[PDB]
Amino acid sequence: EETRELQSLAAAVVPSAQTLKITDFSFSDFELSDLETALCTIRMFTDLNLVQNFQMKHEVLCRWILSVKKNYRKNVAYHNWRHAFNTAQCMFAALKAGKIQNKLTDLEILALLIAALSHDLDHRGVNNSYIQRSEHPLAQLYCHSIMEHHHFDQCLMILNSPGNQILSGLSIEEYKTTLKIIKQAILATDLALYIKRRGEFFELIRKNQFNLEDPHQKELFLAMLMTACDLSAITKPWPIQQRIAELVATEFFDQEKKNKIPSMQVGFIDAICLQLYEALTHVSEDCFPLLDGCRKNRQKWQALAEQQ
Ligand SMILES: CN1CCN(CCNc2cc(F)c3c(=O)c4c(-c5nccs5)[nH]c(Cc5ccc6c(c5)OCO6)c4oc3c2)CC1
Ligand SMILES: [Mg+2]
Ligand SMILES: [Zn+2]
Repeated sequence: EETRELQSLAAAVVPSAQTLKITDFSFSDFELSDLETALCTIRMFTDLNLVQNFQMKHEVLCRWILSVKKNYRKNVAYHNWRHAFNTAQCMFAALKAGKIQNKLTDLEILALLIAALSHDLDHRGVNNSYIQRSEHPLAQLYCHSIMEHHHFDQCLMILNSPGNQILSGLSIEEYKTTLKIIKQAILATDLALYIKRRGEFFELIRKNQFNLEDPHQKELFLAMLMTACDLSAITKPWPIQQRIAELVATEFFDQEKKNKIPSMQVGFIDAICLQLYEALTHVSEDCFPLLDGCRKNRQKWQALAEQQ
C-alpha cells in the first residue's frame, strides 16, 4: 500500500501539456484523480525543462510529488492538495501562455514551482488555528508569516527527506539561492505581506519605472506572481469559480446562506484581486485571461448579489 501509488506513477507515461490542458488558464481539476494530478505535476516539471536542467531522477520527483500531496489534509475543504496543485498549474500557465518563462532565470522558475506546490503544506483550516495556539507565545510580534513559516518548514522537511531530494542535482551555490527564493515565495503567500508591498509594485507600473534587471524589483515581482497564482481560482470560468467559492465558504464557516457569499466575493475581488491582475497584465498582457476572468466573475457575483 502507498508504495502502491508510486509504482503506478513511476511506471506510467506522462501525457503532453496539450493533452493534460495544463497550459489553459481555464484549467479545472474536478474530473482528475489524485493520480492524474501527480502526472500533471510531473509534466509541469518536465515541460519547464527542470528535469533536464537540474538532472532530477524520475523515481525521486514522483516520490516528492506524492509526499507533497500526502502532507495536505483532505478533511480541509479549500486549503488542501487541490488548491496547491491549481496554484502550481496557474504558475505553469502564466509562465507558458502568459509568456513569463522568458523574463525569469531557471532557478527562479524552479523555486516558484516548488513554492507554489508547497505553499500551504499542512494547512488545518482557516478558523482552526492549532498551529497558532500550541506554539511559543512571542507569536505576538505577529509576523503573520507564521502559518507561512509552518508551510516553509514543511516544504523544507519534504525536500530534505530521503527519497525526495529533487534538488540534489544542484550545486551548493544553486541550492542556497533556490531555497532562499522558495522561502520568499511561500512567505509572500501571506496576504498581509502582499498588502504591505503592492503599493511599491503599482507605483512602478503607474510611474513606468518598472525593471526586472533590478534584483529588488525581481523579488517583488515573484511575490506578486505567487499571490496571483494563489488567488487564481477567482479568475476561473464562472461555473468552476462558483464551486470553488463554495469550498472557500464551507471552510470559512465550518472551522445568510450562500446569501452572504456574492457580496463577499465582490468585496474580495475589489479589495484584493482586481488591481493585482491589472498590474500583472501591464507587465505581460498575455496574462489578460486572468484579469478578464476576474472581472467576468465580478459582474456575475455583483448581479446575483443584487437579489437577482
Ligand atoms: C489567522 N488567519 C485566518 C485565515 N485568514 C483570514 C484572512 N481573510 C481572508 C483570507 C483569504 F485568503 C481570503 C480568500 O482567499 C478569499 C476568497 C477566494 N475566492 C477564490 C479564491 S480565494 N474569497 C473570499 C471572500 C469570502 C470570505 C469569507 C467567506 C466567503 C467569501 O464565503 C463565506 O465566508 C476571500 O476572503 C479571504 C479572506 C488569514 C489569517
Ligand atoms: Mg497560504
Ligand atoms: Zn494558498
